[PDB]
Amino acid sequence: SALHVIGTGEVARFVTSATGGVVIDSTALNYNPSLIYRKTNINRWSMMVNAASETGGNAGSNLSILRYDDTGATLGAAVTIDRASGFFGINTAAPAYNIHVTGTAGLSTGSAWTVA
Amino acid sequence: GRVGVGTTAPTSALHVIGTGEVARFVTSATGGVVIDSTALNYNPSLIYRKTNINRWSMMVNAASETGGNAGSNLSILRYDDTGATLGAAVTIDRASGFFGINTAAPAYNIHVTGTAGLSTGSAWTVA
Amino acid sequence: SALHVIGTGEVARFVTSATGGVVIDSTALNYNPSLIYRKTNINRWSMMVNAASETGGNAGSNLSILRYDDTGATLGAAVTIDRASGFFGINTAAPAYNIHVTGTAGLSTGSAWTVA
Repeated sequence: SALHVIGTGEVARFVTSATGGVVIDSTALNYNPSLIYRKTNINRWSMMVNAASETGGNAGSNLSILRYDDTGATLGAAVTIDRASGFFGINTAAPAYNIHVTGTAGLSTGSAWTVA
Repeated sequence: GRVGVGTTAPTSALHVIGTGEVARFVTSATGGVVIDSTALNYNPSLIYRKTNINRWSMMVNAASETGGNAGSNLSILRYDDTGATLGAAVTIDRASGFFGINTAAPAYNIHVTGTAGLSTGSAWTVA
Repeated sequence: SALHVIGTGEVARFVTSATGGVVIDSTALNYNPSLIYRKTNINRWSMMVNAASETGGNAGSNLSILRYDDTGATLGAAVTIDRASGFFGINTAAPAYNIHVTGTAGLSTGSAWTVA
């Protein structure tokens, strides 16, 4: 690639004296900046800002964590956080509550939330 | 100075431009990339931008390290259309591991400020 | 450290002209690619693909957010996302529900999930 670093353990270190470290940017709103984790150069997970249309009011460009199968093919977004609302979706592409889960929910201490 | 890779006009200490796989860091043991800071009050950050405007960041904050693993908590921040912070969508407390959603100071293993939706029912299953 | 960058501000910017960005890769299935956050070069947090073995059917290599103590020693996995199922664990390295929490749960608005 443009930059290819090889090492053992600590491959690269980016040191900030303020707020910074690694910026991942794209040249257009339709291109998704991504941090991609691979093993033996096969996709396993990524965290990226997706291409959901930026329609105003801070909508679009939501944060997604994608999982990939053993061959590197997408299995979908396990987490989607919407930028306009902050709503946190688990197995839910369109979260509609501050936490929104599609499927089952397990809690080791009881069946209810504590009113905080 | 500044080092550009693919740009003759770099704007940070290192500035790399590519198409698709811009940079690949390969480790021959468990490991990878480190984001570090020169002092405890400086915040190592992973920042995502589009067209060089902030959108999201995952960073270690400057909550003070007062002992017993206090301070330096993780936060996932969202940013508005102009690139200004909208706040921490997620805050994870380092000392306790408590996971806050829209909650700056989580006090439960999961702590949500706002609403909660579950497709299958209104109760958690006791695990 | 093969590459060591220090800056005021952003430190390092990686710009993609298509969907893509930064790849953290390993040379073997048992070498875990990691993004490690340090202060003064002491571990504080990481996001990494974990050591669960890839035994087939997308098992193993789950995504973890780890928290470290003030000396840099591992304190725990705050979050683990299962690759084969997408299940989201909080304080649970082997989640068995779409959201699985070990410990307590607090909700500011009430005791129940809304049925979505």
